[PDB]
Amino acid sequence: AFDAFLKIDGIPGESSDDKHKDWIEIQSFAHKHAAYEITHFLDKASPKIYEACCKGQHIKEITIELCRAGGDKYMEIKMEQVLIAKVEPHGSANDFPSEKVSFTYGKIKWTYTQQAGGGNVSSG
Amino acid sequence: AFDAFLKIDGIPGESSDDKHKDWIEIQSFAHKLEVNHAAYEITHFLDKASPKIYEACCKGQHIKEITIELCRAGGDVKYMEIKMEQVLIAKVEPHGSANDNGFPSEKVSFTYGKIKWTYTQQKRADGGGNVSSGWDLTANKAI
Amino acid sequence: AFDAFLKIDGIPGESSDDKHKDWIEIQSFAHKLEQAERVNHAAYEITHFLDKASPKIYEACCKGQHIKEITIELCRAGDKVKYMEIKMEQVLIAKVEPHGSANDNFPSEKVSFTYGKIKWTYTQQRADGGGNVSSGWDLTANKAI
Amino acid sequence: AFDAFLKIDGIPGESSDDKHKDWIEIQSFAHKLEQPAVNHAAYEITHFLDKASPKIYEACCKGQHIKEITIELCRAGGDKVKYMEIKMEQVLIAKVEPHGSANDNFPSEKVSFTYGKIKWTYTQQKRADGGNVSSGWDLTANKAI
Amino acid sequence: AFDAFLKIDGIPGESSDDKHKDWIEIQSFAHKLEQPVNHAAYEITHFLDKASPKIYEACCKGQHIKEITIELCRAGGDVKYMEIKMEQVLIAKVEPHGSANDNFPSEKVSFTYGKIKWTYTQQKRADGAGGGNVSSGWDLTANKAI
Amino acid sequence: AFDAFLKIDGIPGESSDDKHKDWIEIQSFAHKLEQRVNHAAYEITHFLDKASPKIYEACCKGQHIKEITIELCRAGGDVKYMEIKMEQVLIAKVEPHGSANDNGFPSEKVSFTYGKIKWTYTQQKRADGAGGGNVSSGWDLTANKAI
Repeated sequence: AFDAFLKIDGIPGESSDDKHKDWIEIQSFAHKHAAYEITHFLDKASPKIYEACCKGQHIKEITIELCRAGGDKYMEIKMEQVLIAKVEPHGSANDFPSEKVSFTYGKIKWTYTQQAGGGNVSSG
Repeated sequence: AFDAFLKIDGIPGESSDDKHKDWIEIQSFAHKLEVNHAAYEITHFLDKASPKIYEACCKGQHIKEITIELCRAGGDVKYMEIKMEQVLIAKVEPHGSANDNGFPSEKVSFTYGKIKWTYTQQKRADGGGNVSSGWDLTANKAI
Repeated sequence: AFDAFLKIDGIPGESSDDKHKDWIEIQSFAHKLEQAERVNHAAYEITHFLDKASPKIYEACCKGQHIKEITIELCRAGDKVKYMEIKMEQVLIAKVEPHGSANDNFPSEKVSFTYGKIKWTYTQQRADGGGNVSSGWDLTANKAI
Repeated sequence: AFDAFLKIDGIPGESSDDKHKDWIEIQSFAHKLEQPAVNHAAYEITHFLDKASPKIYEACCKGQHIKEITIELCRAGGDKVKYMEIKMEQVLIAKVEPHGSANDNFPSEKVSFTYGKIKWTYTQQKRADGGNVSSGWDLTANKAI
Repeated sequence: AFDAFLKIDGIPGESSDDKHKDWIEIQSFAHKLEQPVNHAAYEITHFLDKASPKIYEACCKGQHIKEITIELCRAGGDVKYMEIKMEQVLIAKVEPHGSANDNFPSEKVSFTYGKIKWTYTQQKRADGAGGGNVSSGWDLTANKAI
Repeated sequence: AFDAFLKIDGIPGESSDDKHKDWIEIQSFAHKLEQRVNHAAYEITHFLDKASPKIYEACCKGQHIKEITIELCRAGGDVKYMEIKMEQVLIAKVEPHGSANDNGFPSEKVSFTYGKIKWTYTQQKRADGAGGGNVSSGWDLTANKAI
């Protein structure tokens, strides 16, 4: 299972999942110290994502979670003092069109939940 | 993919779609922002608009506004409208190859001055609304 | 999977097409028109199999032979459904690059064309319309045709 | 693929191998030895985000001097048969870099190690028809081991 | 694909083709010429063969070679369709490449010239062999035609 | 895919081949003689083997090595047809690389800075013996002239 979810504070989403309502569904996540990028389909959050990026709106917090279908969370990435740096909508054949949005920050926190036989291992 | 259509104010197309007669049929679109805004790139199979599109770029014709509409399948189900104003055809790159095994296409880029986005939601098995935003790139302060 | 054709004023080819007499059959084409200083018109790249025209095309580039006129046509496979005619004047072969590989099923060359005048002519064909929508540019005179 | 494992003394890992309990799993490595005009590069590995991940992010951002790190490349052959042993002393975790591409199934990262001493303990097989040829280099004194 | 063969003035090959004894068989060629006349290096790829060691020498030794000719053949007959004759030759760069996955290893060698001549032969049709020998040429030395 | 082998004088290998015992089996070779010729280096890639650890010493050692000879083989016997003897060599750059995904048995890319070289082809006849003799050539870049 992949089951990844992103909550952007300012912008609400369109996911209707069990653990993450009005979140945004993310089909790709990537990192680098520089920026954190994701890919998602064109949906509810996209127009308000552009505003923040162009506004260079100091954005407080963004969080990502990676759960599994079995017992519908194994990883949590938390980043503050965020700023959407760049978003790009593509679309050609097969694809639903998608866009890759990239976030910059001055602080970060990451949290793996190892099975608990390991409890919660975190970093920042 | 989807089912997308484009209206250039100055330059009409030749599609026979119902909701969009003589719009331009578009098979690829791409954009990127930062603000270091870029250009909305659209690709269309060589249509009747091509000759005038070429000249409009060369004439630097200020196109007042263009509208791109992406609709879903099982209907046209419009779900996003990109209305860009103060536009200008910047780079038109017509291409065509035998290995393409498709129609001679052509990518046209557009330097805009104002932009708008409009996500139309669906329902809730019974939902949602028209979430929007825009920039005034000519006064780098939102709408 | 298309049907494309090119004619060079001084250099003929070996097409067997009835309407295209002995023109040059092209297997790929490309162009780019960028941009308040001016507009960035690029070269018309045309790939075609090494043919009877190849030797003369080579010399023309090296000599800097200023050709008068060249034309491109695009037809569909009911055949002869011409849909696009590209005519350029005050032309000059800038670059020509032959290649081969003993793998791809025939060795071909790609010829680039710099011109001084251009003309596009789309023709549309269902109820038994559009005619010939057309355009050009006089880029020696920085004004349109 | 292979069966590779890594031990840093200060920070423990979470692997379950028979031969390597609570180690670090390494999915790629890379190193380079260049003789210009001698010059030593720095050691790369990949491992998943796990229990061991945070204590390096300290040594990266903090710069923690560590005693010894060791890599064991093992063959399959049922019981893992270690065929290469890399031992490095006077270590310092250099730049830490996390990457993840959402089609290699959870985030990953590339850690680079600097050292003052290296070791290579190659172990060969012989079936029924084997050897421990090794070497080392202490770059603190730029000499052999 | 195609069936191409290259004979340079001196170094012979190990090819056993009927039409070209001890020639060089070539699997790929490439050339470019651009009026700013800027010419480029004629390039070929061929396997490592009888010619191979004497090729590496003329490059470092700088040995001036009078003439090289290449012929391009279709399959089903080696009806020829192109003759490249180039005079005043010299090996510029040679690169023997060989891998396991990527085949028989090969070497891509690069040529400069002072004169060049092209000779296309048209397929015998019912109208005739046609252009027979359509040609053109250029003496880079005299920066003029041939 | 060929049958390639390398003889390093100092560092032994682990080939199980009958013609080249405890040699270096080679998976890829590369070279580039340009032109005032701009000579390069001989690159070859192979699996990590019994040669691997003593290769790192020879690189770091600045270790001047006298001779390496490498062979290329056909089938119909394991029949050598190219002998490349590089003289006054030196391991300039060696890069062990592992990746798992496409790295079954990791490999290393070792480059060799030679001072002299000697190519030696051996054409094989399709009759009694190996007609073709031993066409050969060579060069010495220390004194920047031929062999």
